[PDB]
Amino acid sequence: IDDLIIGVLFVAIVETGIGGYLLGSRKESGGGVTKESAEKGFEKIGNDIQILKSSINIAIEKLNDRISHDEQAIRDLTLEIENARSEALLGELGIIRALLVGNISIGLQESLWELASEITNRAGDLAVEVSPGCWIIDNNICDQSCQNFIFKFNETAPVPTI
Amino acid sequence: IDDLIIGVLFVAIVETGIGGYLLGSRKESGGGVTKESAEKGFEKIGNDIQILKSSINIAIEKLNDRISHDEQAIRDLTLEIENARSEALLGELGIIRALLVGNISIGLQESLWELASEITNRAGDLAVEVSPGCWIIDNNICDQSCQNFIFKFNETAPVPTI
Amino acid sequence: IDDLIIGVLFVAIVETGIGGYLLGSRKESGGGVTKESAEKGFEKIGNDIQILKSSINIAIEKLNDRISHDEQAIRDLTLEIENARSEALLGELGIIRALLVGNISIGLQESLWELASEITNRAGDLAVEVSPGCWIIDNNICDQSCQNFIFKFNETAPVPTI
Amino acid sequence: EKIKICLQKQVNSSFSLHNGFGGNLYATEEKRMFELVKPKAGASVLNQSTWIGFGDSRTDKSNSAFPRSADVSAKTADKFRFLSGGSLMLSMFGPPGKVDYLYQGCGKHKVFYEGVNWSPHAAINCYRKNWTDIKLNFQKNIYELASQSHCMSLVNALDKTIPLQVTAGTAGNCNNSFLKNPALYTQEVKPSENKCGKENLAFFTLPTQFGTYECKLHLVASCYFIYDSKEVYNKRGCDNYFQVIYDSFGKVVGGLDNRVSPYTGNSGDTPTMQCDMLQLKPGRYSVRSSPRFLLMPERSYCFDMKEKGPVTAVQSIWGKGRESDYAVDQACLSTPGCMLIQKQKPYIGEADDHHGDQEMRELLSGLDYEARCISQSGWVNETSPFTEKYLLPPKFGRCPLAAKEESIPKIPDGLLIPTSGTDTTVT
Amino acid sequence: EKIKICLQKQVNSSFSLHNGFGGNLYATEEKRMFELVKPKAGASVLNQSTWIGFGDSRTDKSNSAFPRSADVSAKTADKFRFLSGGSLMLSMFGPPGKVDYLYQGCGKHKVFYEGVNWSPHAAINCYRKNWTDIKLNFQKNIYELASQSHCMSLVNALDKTIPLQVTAGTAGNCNNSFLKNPALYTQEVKPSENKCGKENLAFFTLPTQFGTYECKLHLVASCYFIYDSKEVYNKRGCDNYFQVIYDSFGKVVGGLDNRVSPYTGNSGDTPTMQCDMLQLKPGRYSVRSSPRFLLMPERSYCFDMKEKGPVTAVQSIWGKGRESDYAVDQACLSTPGCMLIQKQKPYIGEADDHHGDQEMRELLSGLDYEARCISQSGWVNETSPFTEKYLLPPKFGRCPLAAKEESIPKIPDGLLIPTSGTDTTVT
Amino acid sequence: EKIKICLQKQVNSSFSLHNGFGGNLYATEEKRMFELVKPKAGASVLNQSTWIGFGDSRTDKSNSAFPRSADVSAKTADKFRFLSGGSLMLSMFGPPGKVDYLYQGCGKHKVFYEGVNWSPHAAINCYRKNWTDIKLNFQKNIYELASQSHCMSLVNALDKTIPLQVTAGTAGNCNNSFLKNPALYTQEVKPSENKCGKENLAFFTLPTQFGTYECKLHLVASCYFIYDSKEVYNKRGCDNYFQVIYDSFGKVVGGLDNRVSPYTGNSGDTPTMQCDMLQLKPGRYSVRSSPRFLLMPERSYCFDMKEKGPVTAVQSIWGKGRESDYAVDQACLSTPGCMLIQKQKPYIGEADDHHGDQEMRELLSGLDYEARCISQSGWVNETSPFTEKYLLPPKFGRCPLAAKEESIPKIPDGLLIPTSGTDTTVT
Ligand SMILES: *[C@@H]1O[C@H](CO)[C@@H](O[C@@H]2O[C@H](CO)[C@@H](O[C@@H]3O[C@H](CO)[C@@H](O)[C@H](O)[C@@H]3O)[C@H](O)[C@H]2NC(C)=O)[C@H](O)[C@H]1NC(C)=O
Ligand SMILES: *[C@@H]1O[C@H](CO)[C@@H](O[C@@H]2O[C@H](CO)[C@@H](O[C@@H]3O[C@H](CO)[C@@H](O)[C@H](O)[C@@H]3O)[C@H](O)[C@H]2NC(C)=O)[C@H](O)[C@H]1NC(C)=O
Ligand SMILES: *[C@@H]1O[C@H](CO)[C@@H](O[C@@H]2O[C@H](CO)[C@@H](O[C@@H]3O[C@H](CO)[C@@H](O)[C@H](O)[C@@H]3O)[C@H](O)[C@H]2NC(C)=O)[C@H](O)[C@H]1NC(C)=O
Ligand SMILES: *[C@@H]1O[C@H](CO)[C@@H](O[C@@H]2O[C@H](CO)[C@@H](O[C@@H]3O[C@H](CO)[C@@H](O)[C@H](O)[C@@H]3O)[C@H](O)[C@H]2NC(C)=O)[C@H](O)[C@H]1NC(C)=O
Ligand SMILES: *[C@@H]1O[C@H](CO)[C@@H](O[C@@H]2O[C@H](CO)[C@@H](O[C@@H]3O[C@H](CO)[C@@H](O)[C@H](O)[C@@H]3O)[C@H](O)[C@H]2NC(C)=O)[C@H](O)[C@H]1NC(C)=O
Ligand SMILES: *[C@@H]1O[C@H](CO)[C@@H](O[C@H]2O[C@H](CO)[C@@H](O[C@@H]3O[C@H](CO)[C@@H](O)[C@H](O)[C@@H]3O)[C@H](O)[C@H]2NC(C)=O)[C@H](O)[C@H]1NC(C)=O
Ligand SMILES: *[C@@H]1O[C@H](CO)[C@@H](O[C@H]2O[C@H](CO)[C@@H](O[C@@H]3O[C@H](CO)[C@@H](O)[C@H](O)[C@@H]3O)[C@H](O)[C@H]2NC(C)=O)[C@H](O)[C@H]1NC(C)=O
Repeated sequence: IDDLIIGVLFVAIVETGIGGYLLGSRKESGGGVTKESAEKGFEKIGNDIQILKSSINIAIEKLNDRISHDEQAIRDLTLEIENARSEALLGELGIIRALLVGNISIGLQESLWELASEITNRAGDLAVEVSPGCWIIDNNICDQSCQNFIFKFNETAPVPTI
Repeated sequence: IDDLIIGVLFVAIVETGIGGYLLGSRKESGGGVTKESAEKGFEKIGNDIQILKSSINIAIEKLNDRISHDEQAIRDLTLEIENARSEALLGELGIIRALLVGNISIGLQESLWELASEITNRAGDLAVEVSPGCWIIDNNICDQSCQNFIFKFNETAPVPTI
Repeated sequence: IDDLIIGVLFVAIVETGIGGYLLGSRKESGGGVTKESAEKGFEKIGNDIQILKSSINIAIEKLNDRISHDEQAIRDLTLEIENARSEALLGELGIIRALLVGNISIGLQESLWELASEITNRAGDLAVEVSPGCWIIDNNICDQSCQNFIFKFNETAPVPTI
Repeated sequence: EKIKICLQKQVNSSFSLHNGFGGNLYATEEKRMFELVKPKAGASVLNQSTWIGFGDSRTDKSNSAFPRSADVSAKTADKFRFLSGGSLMLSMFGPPGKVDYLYQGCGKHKVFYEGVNWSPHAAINCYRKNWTDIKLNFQKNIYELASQSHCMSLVNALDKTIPLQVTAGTAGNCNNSFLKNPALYTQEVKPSENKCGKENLAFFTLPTQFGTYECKLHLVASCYFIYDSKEVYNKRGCDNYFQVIYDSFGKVVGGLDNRVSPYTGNSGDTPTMQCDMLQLKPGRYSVRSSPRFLLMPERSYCFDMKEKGPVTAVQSIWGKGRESDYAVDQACLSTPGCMLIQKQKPYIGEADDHHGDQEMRELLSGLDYEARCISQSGWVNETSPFTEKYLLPPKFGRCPLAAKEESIPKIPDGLLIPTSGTDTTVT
Repeated sequence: EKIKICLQKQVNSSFSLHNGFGGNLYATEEKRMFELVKPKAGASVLNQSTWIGFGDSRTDKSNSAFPRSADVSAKTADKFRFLSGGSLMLSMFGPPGKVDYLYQGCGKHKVFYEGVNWSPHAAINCYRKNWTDIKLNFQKNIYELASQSHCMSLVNALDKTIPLQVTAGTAGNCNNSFLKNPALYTQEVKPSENKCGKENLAFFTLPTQFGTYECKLHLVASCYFIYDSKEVYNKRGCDNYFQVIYDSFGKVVGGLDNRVSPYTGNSGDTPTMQCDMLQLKPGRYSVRSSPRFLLMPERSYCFDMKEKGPVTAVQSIWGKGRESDYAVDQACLSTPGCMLIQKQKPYIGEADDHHGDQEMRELLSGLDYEARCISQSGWVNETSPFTEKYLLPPKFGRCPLAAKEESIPKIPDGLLIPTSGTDTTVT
Repeated sequence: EKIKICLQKQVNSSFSLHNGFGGNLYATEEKRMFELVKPKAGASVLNQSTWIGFGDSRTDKSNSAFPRSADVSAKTADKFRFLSGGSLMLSMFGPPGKVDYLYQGCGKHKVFYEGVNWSPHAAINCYRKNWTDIKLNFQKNIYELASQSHCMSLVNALDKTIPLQVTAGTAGNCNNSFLKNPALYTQEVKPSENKCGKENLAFFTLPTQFGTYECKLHLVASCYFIYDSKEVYNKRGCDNYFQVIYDSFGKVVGGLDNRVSPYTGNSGDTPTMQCDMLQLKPGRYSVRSSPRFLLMPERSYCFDMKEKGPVTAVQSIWGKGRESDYAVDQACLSTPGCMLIQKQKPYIGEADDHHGDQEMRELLSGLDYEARCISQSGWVNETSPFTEKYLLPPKFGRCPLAAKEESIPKIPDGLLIPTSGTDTTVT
């Protein structure tokens, strides 16, 4: 069981507090939690969310105008038939909604794994085994400057190794 | 290729022997294999299986009472229509069965990943790169007590690092 | 952001050059990119692709001869019915195609994870946290011989640690 | 010393491999997703509150030997409008020497046990011994209008105007008088004494309401006497036979005029009566007839015609010894919206031979339950969208569809083990 | 010192949890997948270029007071084949003292505003004052043949052969002459002076083409005089009345022969004319008739019969003060493939009482736009596969299907947060 | 030194990107999932073991010149019940100067090549020269009853009772005798010398079995002579013509009675014969007729009527030089459950002009294969649930459905490369 800061897989209910994507940090076996917005990582996520929404749009266009051109000249009723077709098409719409939600969800999650990779790539000493979407770094080695570069994308003075 | 003990992704056919979930252990470059029952996280896995089954129940209820309330007064036959609707609905049932099996399967596998995380969390010395759902520990560092705590959840005397 | 050699999740467009599965290697802060065929690993991937294709074959056969045996004696037309059934069955075929493509894709990716596991298993020094489907090894420790064994499956002289 | 530990999955003894999309699944037992529902024999109702019944002596709560005599439960009987010896046909035509009753009520589903009290045994012979065709046609129209109405009531009297020339008739084959629906009236006419009468003209007004009951359509019987020939009529009247029903405007809507249509009888000096079933809207109607005979209709059934709905008709036949007809059966089977309930075994009563049949009770037992679908194949209160095979054409409610149990999906049960990648199952 | 950093997801304030397969999804707002489309009142067309209209005074571009007078736009009016005071029926039968014109054109969709100029007001009495039935039947056939044709044209002249014994007639109730379609001709016959005549034989040839117009089927009127009796005809002709139409082979295809058929009239010394509608294929036909009367048809409508296609028929009635009939309405409603456009408010024109109606304008406005479906319930040019409820039976184009908005899927919107495996949602 | 190794995926040259749910997929080639099946011209059968045929001379295995002469294979011909010069109609009515045979057999699917031996060429004039209508109506009934039966047999004998007064007939236009089905019998009646005869009464029994064959329905011909007038019959009889068929109860089921129905002939002093087709159940029937003529039916076709099943009817026409009717074609095309097989080139035989046609052989070739569906558009033994377009209405088996190749899914082929997450494709 992890404590007051938990991984990227997790989503916590914070109904009357800070929401969205945020950086949850605290000392290992020491000082309390600091929470602050991730809006510099979000620039990636946000653009991918647009790409995902583009997929949605397409898939919706793809369900528009699917029934072929009619020329009914006869005056007799087909409502009971149209009804049975509607009941089927409604069922189909249910399924593809659940399928779409999962596919979107998954693809969104994979864009959070692109942040991991980039942040890990930014400093070699940032590579460590902790909890899914959590990392451990040392403030003796890296100050605000390099931290601010590493995960807040502000490119200030990278970490020195000697 | 791992030898006689293999990861959590794996499942092995053992029809007349021990089955279910078990802890498979042996010395690295030495001693024999030890196998023993996992009957304590299985309430966890199992309990999560109940939640999965709750999903199943719901989804089954959602397929019950689907067809509209009729009031057919005419004595005309609709068997040819009933047939075509039944053949379609049967096809739909096929699809959502395969989808349900996978979704259940996946969510079940992810509950085995909650055990990993928790066991890794229990002792710092448990964190190591081995095989999916396998770990390595040292018997010169942790005795029965802490081992029994770590993955058999007996809460007996945790590992001393000094 | 990884450089000229990137992980196994990735697929790069190399329209006029080498395609398929290949080993992309270079030194960390040194010697340039070397790319050479993975056809010794492919024997696994290829074989799993056959197993995947077996699934496909089955699933296609399972969609053959679905509709019941008719014995229509009446001369009256049913085209409007045949049309509505065809439009529905066409919709079903669309869905199960997208579902099949993902399932195949996923299972194919999981066969690349068997290579990782096997290569990591072959030498202890091969176990390191790098990039998804990338590893780092030391050329002082392991020569052509053991490398050729490790990831080119040629079983030549395993790595010595003392 | 380093020791390697692995969380292993091993599948044992009895197991099923459920195939999916995104991993497969092993399970030790397996069971069906849905269970096929069955239709149960007899009669039942949807909603168990929006229904009404029209009863006889075997649905009568005032019957002294009720439990015994009853083909229904007490609960079921409560929704009925009953009276021992009663019949819709007996109140419709009111023959002398039989019971008479004001049948009426409203409901989505109407349940009839009508018929047995005017079967061949009853022996009415008011210029017609075989009532079967009239009974049939009357029932057919009752069922038709009822499966298209929410409220219905008998109309036992109406507004009329009779001309002073004619005065009320009587007949020895109709006990001591005549029917309470076609009302007979005559004047002195004697061809031999050359005392020839005058044609009759009489009016009548069909009411558009009957208390609370709203009347949008009336079921009336247009009756007339069928004479063999000229000579036969010319014993008792100087002209030719005729009885004709006109509307307010001046159009004719039914009857028989032998001044313009040939004679068609076969009963000699005495004629035989024919009653045609007519559906009439409220208004002021008139009738014309030959001097010696006036047959004014004075009763009818009033229907509000508001909404369509189920109709159950139970085969109303006698116990052993009393001659019965199949008018009920025939009439139902030739009108849509009604479901017929019929007996496979003879009628054998407890109270006496004609009341409290074993079979009928275990059929009309369903009327105490609330069904989720009712069909001509039986009823069901249990859920599930499937059944072994198709239910007969007229049916109401949440219908189950035909399917084979071998084609129903299977759900894993007991011990479940997930498969993942291609690594997953070793052998 | 060691500090632990985690990328946290937190859900706040308003949020909806969208359920899936392979994980669920949180979103802060949500909206519907498809907006239900509406069938707009009035008339409109598909493809906006394969349509043609047949007009009157309210569709005529040469009308001096056009904008005011018009029930359509200028844009719309251009696709019409119009003429002030016009009517298909007026050109079909050509009555004296009325306008004559050559209606014709081609298209997938034909739009009619025909009728008003030959309503009871128009006052034609060429042995028939009530034209309504003839009008109706004529319109019915025009609509019928039109919804099965691509091209159509009026035929105001044809090839004929008349016998020298008869010479052209005239009728005082037909102004100063007679109709331009049934052409009257007679010989001198006097029964009293025994100056009896000879029966007539006359020919006519229906053409397979009329300019570019292709004639596969002709709509012709077979007319004849209905006399009250033998004696009445025998005032003016020795034998019996008759007019009969034969084919090329020699079979009869229409008319009335009172040498064998009884006299059915009710107009006294003067007869009354009846015109039955016949559909005839091209060829050489013949007619035979009684000495005193020959009625040869000299006009018809020519149809190519190439393909099925929509037909719109607008209720062509007068403003306040000129008597109108519902022949148009009736005829459309008894033929398939046509859509009727009718007024719910009185006809109140701007130009005069009878031209430039407010209502008609807000209905026929759609004809300037390109619809993606047209139905008897209205038209739609907007996309979306769904609508609130089913459109009336005859409809053409990309039909929207019935659905309830409450059952339409919802799409996540605003801030989206993905759920993962079992771990994912903490409480 | 530290060296980084990556397992890279790279895509090259020809490649297609197949879209999915849970990742996409690259492949170098791609092909269609299902191939569209085609219906093959000709005749074939389902199950290849439950079918039976009724043959002629071109399906005859005992024909000396068989291979040449045959329109079928040897394999196919073996399932036929043939005979050179045969015909169902020839065995049904048994005309003198033609063959006689006992057609019979059972099967789910019945194949007919009946007709050619009684076409106008065949020369039968037993008071009727144009047989076509009789032939047609007979065939129509054969096809009808056969597509509703499992077993069928000709009945060439029955139980009868003929009265002593009449003695067997003969006719000069019926060669030297009379038919073997309507049996003529006459007695002396001479109006000139007033030697008048007695009306006939004769009985007959339709048997419910015919050996193994089960008869639930018989196809019999009720025949009679049509005379021009009273006087014409009254040359040879003192009464009026009549021949009537009564049931066991005593009702009439067919015939002609000129004691009450007018004389309708047009053949002068000699009459013309009419044979009506009747469907009769087994039992003891009776017939009545005028003194001078008794026409008792002595043959029929017996049907078990057990089950519905396919019927193939081949266009049985002559080779060049012998006149042929289209009775077969017409009869099939006007009855349900049968499929007609007809030629698109003239009949040119090898053996002689009329036997062994090229076309017919490559059409009836399919009858040796086992089809998985058979339709009026052709047969198929090839798999796949799809076809390019719809097959004509009567069809049997596992039908393929209409679909366009452009919408059929494509399956990856060659080199396959999986896409994963959002990282997956670089550019
Ligand atoms: C859940 O929490 C998120 C935070 O992660 C909320 O986002 C924040 O919403 C406020 C709403 O007013 C935004 O403030 C507004 O900013 C605009 C300028 O962009 C300004 O014109 C307004 O006056 C106001 O200050 C805030 O910017 C936004 N955060 C980000 C990163 O844009 C979110 O709205 C919450 N959910 C719901 C349903 O509100
Ligand atoms: C596959 O192997 C699993 C073991 O992981 C089987 O589960 C075990 O099944 C036995 C069946 O007899 C259970 O035994 C019963 O134990 C109760 C006490 O719990 C005892 O009173 C009975 O007399 C009996 O011995 C056992 O409890 C159960 N394991 C657990 C953890 O409940 C499983 O049944 C095997 N598969 C099949 C198809 O049998
Ligand atoms: C995309 O690139 C791959 C390379 O990984 C292509 O596969 C290679 O295709 C060539 C085509 O000529 C094959 O070469 C042939 O090799 C055989 C011996 O196996 C030899 O006898 C021939 O003369 C020729 O050299 C080659 O085998 C094949 N690679 C493998 C591993 O089989 C692939 O075809 C490319 N995509 C497309 C659409 O071409
Ligand atoms: C659906 O209808 C069925 C019948 O078709 C109902 O089943 C019957 O339920 C009653 C209670 O409501 C049971 O009655 C009890 O029977 C026992 C045992 O004989 C007796 O001791 C009690 O005094 C009482 O009579 C009855 O057994 C049962 N029928 C069967 C075959 O088991 C059912 O209740 C209906 N459900 C609903 C929700 O309408
Ligand atoms: C589908 O048809 C609808 C009408 O059924 C079209 O909407 C209408 O579009 C016209 C222009 O084509 C708009 O006209 C403009 O009106 C404004 C406002 O008074 C005026 O200032 C302009 O001079 C002009 O007349 C009209 O506003 C609009 N309808 C509504 C209700 O606003 C629509 O464009 C059609 N779409 C397609 C793609 O065919
Ligand atoms: C399931 O989610 C998939 C994403 O995980 C989705 O595919 C979408 O994402 C891919 C990239 O991985 C897009 O491909 C690119 O699209 C951009 C433009 O948006 C191009 O610039 C680029 O060349 C490339 O084509 C897909 O286009 C995109 N999908 C759509 C429909 O646009 C899957 O589509 C989704 N499954 C379903 C059935 O919707
Ligand atoms: C695909 O599998 C999903 C699980 O991987 C499944 O969702 C189910 O699991 C979630 C938790 O991640 C449940 O959420 C909780 O449900 C419990 C009650 O069971 C509540 O107490 C709690 O507050 C929370 O809502 C989902 O409710 C649960 N699903 C259902 C229907 O209960 C998906 O449903 C599944 N997809 C399909 C279509 O079956």
